[PDB]
Amino acid sequence: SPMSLILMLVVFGLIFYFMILRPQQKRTKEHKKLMDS
Amino acid sequence: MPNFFIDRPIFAWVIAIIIMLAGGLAILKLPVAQYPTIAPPAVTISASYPGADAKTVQDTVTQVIEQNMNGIDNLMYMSSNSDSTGTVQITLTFESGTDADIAQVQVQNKLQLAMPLLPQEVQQQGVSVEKSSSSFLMVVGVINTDGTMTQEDISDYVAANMKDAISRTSGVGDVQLFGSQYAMRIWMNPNELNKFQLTPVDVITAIKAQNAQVAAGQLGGTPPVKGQQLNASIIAQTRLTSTEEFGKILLKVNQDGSRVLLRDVAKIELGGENYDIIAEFNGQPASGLGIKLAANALDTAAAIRAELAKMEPFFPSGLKIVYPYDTTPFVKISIHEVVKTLVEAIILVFLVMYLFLQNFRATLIPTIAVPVVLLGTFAVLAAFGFSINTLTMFGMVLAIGLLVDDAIVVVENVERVMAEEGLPPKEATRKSMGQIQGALVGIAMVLSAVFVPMAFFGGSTGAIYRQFSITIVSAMALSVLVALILTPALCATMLKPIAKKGFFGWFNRMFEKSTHHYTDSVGGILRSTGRYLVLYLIIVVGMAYLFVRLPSSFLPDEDQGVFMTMVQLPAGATQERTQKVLNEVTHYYLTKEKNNVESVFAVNGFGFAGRGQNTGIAFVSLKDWADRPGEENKVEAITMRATRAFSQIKDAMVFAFNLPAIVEFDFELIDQAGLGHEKLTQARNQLLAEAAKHPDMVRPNGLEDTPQFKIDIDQEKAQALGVSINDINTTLGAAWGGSYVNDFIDRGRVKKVYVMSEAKYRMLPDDIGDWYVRAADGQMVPFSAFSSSRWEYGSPRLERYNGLPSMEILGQAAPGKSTGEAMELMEQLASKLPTGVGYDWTGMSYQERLSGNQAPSLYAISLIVVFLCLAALYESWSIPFSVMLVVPLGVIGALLAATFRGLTNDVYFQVGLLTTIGLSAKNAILIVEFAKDLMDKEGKGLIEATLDAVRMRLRPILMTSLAFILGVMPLVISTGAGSGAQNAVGTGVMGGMVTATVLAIFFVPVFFVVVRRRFSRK
Amino acid sequence: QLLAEAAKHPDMVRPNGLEDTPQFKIDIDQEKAQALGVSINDINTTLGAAWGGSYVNDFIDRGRVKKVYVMSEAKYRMLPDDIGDWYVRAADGQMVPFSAFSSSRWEYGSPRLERYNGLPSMEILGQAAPGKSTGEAMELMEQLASKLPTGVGYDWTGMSYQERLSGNQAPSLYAISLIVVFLCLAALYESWSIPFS
Amino acid sequence: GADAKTVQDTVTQVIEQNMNGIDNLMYMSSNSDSTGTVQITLTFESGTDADIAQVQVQNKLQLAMPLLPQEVQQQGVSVEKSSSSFLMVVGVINTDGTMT
Amino acid sequence: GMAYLFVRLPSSFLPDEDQGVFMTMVQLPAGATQERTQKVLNEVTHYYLT
Ligand SMILES: CC1(C)S[C@@H]2[C@H](NC(=O)[C@H](N)c3ccccc3)C(=O)N2[C@H]1C(=O)O
Ligand SMILES: CC1(C)S[C@@H]2[C@H](NC(=O)[C@H](N)c3ccccc3)C(=O)N2[C@H]1C(=O)O
Ligand SMILES: CC1(C)S[C@@H]2[C@H](NC(=O)[C@H](N)c3ccccc3)C(=O)N2[C@H]1C(=O)O
Repeated sequence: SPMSLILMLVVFGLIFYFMILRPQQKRTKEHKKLMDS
Repeated sequence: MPNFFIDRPIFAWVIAIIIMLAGGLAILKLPVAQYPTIAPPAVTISASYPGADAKTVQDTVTQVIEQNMNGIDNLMYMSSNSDSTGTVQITLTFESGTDADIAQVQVQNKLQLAMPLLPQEVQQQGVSVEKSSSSFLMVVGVINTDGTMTQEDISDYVAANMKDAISRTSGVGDVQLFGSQYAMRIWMNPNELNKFQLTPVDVITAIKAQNAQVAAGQLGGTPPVKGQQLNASIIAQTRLTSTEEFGKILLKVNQDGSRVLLRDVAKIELGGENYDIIAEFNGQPASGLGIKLAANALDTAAAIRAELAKMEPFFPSGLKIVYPYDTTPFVKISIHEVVKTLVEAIILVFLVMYLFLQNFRATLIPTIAVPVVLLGTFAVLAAFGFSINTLTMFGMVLAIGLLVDDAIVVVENVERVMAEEGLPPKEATRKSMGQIQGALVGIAMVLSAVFVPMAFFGGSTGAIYRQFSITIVSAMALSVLVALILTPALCATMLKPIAKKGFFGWFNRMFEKSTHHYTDSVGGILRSTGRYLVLYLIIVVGMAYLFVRLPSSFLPDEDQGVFMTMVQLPAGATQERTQKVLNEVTHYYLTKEKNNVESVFAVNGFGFAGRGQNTGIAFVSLKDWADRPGEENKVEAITMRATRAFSQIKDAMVFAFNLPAIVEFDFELIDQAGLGHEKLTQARNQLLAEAAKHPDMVRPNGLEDTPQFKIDIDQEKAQALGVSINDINTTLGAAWGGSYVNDFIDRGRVKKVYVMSEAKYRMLPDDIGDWYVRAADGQMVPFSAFSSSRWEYGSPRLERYNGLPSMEILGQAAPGKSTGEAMELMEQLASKLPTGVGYDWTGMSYQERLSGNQAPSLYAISLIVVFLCLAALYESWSIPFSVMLVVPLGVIGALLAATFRGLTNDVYFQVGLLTTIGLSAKNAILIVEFAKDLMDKEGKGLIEATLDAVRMRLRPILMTSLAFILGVMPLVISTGAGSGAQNAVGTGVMGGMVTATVLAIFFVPVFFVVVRRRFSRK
Repeated sequence: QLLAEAAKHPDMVRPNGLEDTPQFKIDIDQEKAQALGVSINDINTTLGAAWGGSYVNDFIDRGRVKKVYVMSEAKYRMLPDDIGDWYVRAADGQMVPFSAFSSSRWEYGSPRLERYNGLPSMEILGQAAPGKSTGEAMELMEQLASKLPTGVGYDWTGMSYQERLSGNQAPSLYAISLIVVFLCLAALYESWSIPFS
Repeated sequence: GADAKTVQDTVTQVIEQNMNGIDNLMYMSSNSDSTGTVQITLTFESGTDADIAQVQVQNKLQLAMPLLPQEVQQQGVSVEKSSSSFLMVVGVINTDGTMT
Repeated sequence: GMAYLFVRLPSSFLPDEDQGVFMTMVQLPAGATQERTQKVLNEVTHYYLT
């Protein structure tokens, strides 16, 4: 059915709120790298 | 061929279009199927002996038939039932994968080679033989709208037009029916008979006499008299029709020239053949059609529904057709997901690209690099023996993500250069594919060492792992080429460089940093390795612990808008009783489950493990998914609670349950040392009872012994009176069990003519006297003049395993984990039993190697075909372990995932990690690759090389994940339509793809570096 | 009604079976039969036996098994009347004519008789030989006869059921090569724009 | 010695009706000569196992023939495949006018 | 032209290839004794040989 307007939207919204959520989890596991000390 | 196919676009394009068009056809040529033939096909010889009993039948039919099959090929295990009614069902199973056709045709003969021995009654009724498949593809039932239909007329009507109407569709099945095609019934009556000095015999005789088509040559045929000009055949007595004629039959004529009609001795009417199965639809008089099968399984179904109009008008009083059980929607509502998925995924991918390549003028590449493949994939599916089904569908869906992957993994690096070397569209795209080249191959050929290996598996399980395996291998195929001959091509045509806004296109900056932080990071972490390596193992440990802490399921308990519920009454329960207790059942659903329970096909006298007029089953059709919100409004619970409600329903056991979500524990005892049923039933006693003292919070499947009525015809006294020990036996069973006399055409159709004494005279023991036999003397005689009674126990149903007296058990230990122990008790537990009593495994139990009990066998294998395949990269040994090692990471991810989610290690899951591991392997490669390259391709630079790589390769890795990890969020949530499977899958990879990127990257530069420092140490 | 109607649109359609033939009904009168004491069996056998031929035993004829048939020689079975001729025996031990308990009467019947799919049916041979477009020749029938009673349905047998013939489908695969050829030829370096020639 | 009536109902019927489950039954034709003759021809989709396509049937015939009239069983029920009709039809004749 | 021409050409399965063989049928009225069917066959047989 013509729900592309409520789905394509879920996309723009989904992507961002999910990518950084990936990037973030990759910045902390990046800093906790303090194991160099 | 890339550097080659890149200067010639059209030949490329064109070779892709071909593959496309490989679907325009592939789609079609394909049989949509609910499920992959997942069972051992199996011949099943049905027999009957009207009015016998568990004794005779067991010994006079099952025996003359089980014993006369000395030589057959692939006899896996010969099951057996023997209903007290005449019914006999030797089912013969065969190793999953035989010539169902010859596997059965190879039998029948050995049946003929023995049937001449069967009792006349048994031959005559007709011995039967079939194959058993997915039970009832969809069960249509008929009902009267205008309250004008009998419990039998709908079966009858169904019997003349519909039943045989089955095949109006494009394709049809083996078995179907309920009810009873009409049958001329001559209910009798002892008093009148004795009056007219008549025997049931006379009747049965008077029938075969005055009613039976006769052959009568013709005038002026064969060697004529020369000169005859007229030629016409003669017509003598014919079959009977009018329910009246029969009544008008002639039984005898006394001294006053007066006659006695069959009428005068029995009520004659148009009835059914047997009155043992009454069926109801929302408690409305109704009969159905057991369409046990029917090609595009999906299309057939929809056509019986098309054929439907051919009978709407037909017959004045309602007759509205309803479809209580239909295993069809699960296809439209599956094909969809695939699409929706592909659609949502193809779109979902498009977007990512923009936030990364920001070029629309090159976001299209993938949008071609995906369908094209999933198309050709459809193709290579009909290539082999695979059907567009739910199983092979996920792969499509699953593989989709992966399928996508390659795309960018091919468009980024081919563009990475676009900025790095600032080189020209075409000139760059070559060099681009000048590296991921081999990588791409091995990478791909490597996974084939993790999906394919799994294909080749057991018997039933593998029947899916492969329906899986190749479904993804297939898709992993089109993968490289389409990504090697079309992508490189579709990329070299459209695109434009530079060796270097704000708005939301600042993003890139935010990204750059994280690139840098990664580069700045890994490098430092590298320096001091061990610190991170010891952490690796802790995880390794954890994963394991975690793993062994997760359960094992075959396949979910997938919710299907269908569910059965059973009814077993006490030995002796009249039809009435079984019905009284069925009616309650039917109530509850229509009563207290209103919001969902659409209907309730109920059938009095028919249970899957028990039969006669004690059993009963109800086909509950819940309202579709979108109309049952919450969990509690779903099957699992609707079933959970109902059975709970039933409990307090004293003096009969009842319960319901969801359907297996795929068509399919059982323990067999044997009477081997020659003992008997009684002793054998005496042992299954000690066992089922003992086994009962190790449980938390085991059962026989047969029925238990029923009271029976012994007669003992006293020969002497019998002969002293002058009565044929025949006229007796016939005059008995005849009137109490029913004889199949002649046949008669009823409105253009042949039917039976049964004779049995009307109920009134056969409800009670005493009633036996009632019956009078005739002696030569010419004077009637009571049975009682030479018969005596006495009660003893017997066995409703009776069974034997492999021509041997046996009893089945249903021992279930559902912890979920290690059932290979649950069996051990039994085999030894019962080892304390008498002599002759042996054991063995039937059904699901005999299929030793299941999924998970063997999974550990093929896995350690890929640890060969993958290590092996990956070593083929120039110089592998010493290095291989790094990619290998990357595996546990994504693994402890998928694990934690299914763990938290309270999920079990299901097949789709057993599938999952593989995908993941594929990916866990995937990315790693693309890193150790450039890593390897740099160090040799040009100047040496270990640590300084790997980082450099760990960088170049990050954007892609991250890229893909955003996609895949987005083209899976869909499935993990959903529990509305199917989805349970879509739960284990989806959740399977997210948990994987996550812990497979954040955690998996840092270690590769570690694993690889340390695996390299492992060389100069010798 | 149909074969006859279809007959009013032709230029210059037929049932394949045979048509109904005259037959001879017998009707053995049981009562009268029993009053005389003659087994309704000895009868039926003594009839068909002598008029249709029974397959009795077998016998080896010069090293080969063969049949042993019994049937009354022609002389006594050419005409209706001849039925009386035949005498059956009653328990009493005294012969009895058929005629003592048999009656005749003629009715029509059907030489050959047929049914399609276990269902009573009759075949037709509707031929429209212009040569071109027979997919129309069928349409009349299906609707033409649609004006018929109830129970009377239709369907296609033999050559007719084999819907797609050569030429009725030829146009399907042809337009195809307009793909696999255009397609194949495009593979020549740079095809598009040129292929059409 | 039967006729179009009996045969139609006492043989064709006991046999056409006792074939509830068969694979690839394209269309079941039928004739029933007034002489006893009965010819259920069973067609199958161009391309099947002529061998099993037929062996797959016979059983369902046995699963019903015990009902046929004694005369009919006895004469022997038959079953075949139909191919290019008569590859070449030889006939025999008497030269010396001595043959019946 | 081609087109017009094309659509102007008939459609046959395969020729009516000539084969040195040919059948001819004989159907008499309901009741026709063997004799009769033969009398009318004999004529048929004649014509050809005749
Ligand atoms: C779907 C199939 C092609 S694979 C499956 C099974 N074949 C094997 O198990 C295989 N030989 C094997 C592998 C490992 C150890 C021992 C044996 C078999 O049989 N089935 C086929 C079929 O039924 O068509
Ligand atoms: C209708 C089809 C989908 S199945 C049929 C046949 N496929 C097979 O025999 C089977 N997969 C096979 C067995 C052994 C080796 C290789 C392949 C084939 O080709 N046809 C397809 C088609 O022409 O489209
Ligand atoms: C000689 C054959 C190899 S091709 C012929 C036919 N196969 C097809 O029509 C084919 N699947 C098809 C093509 C286009 C549309 C739909 C279906 C079939 O079956 N026959 C084979 C056989 O009998 O051996």
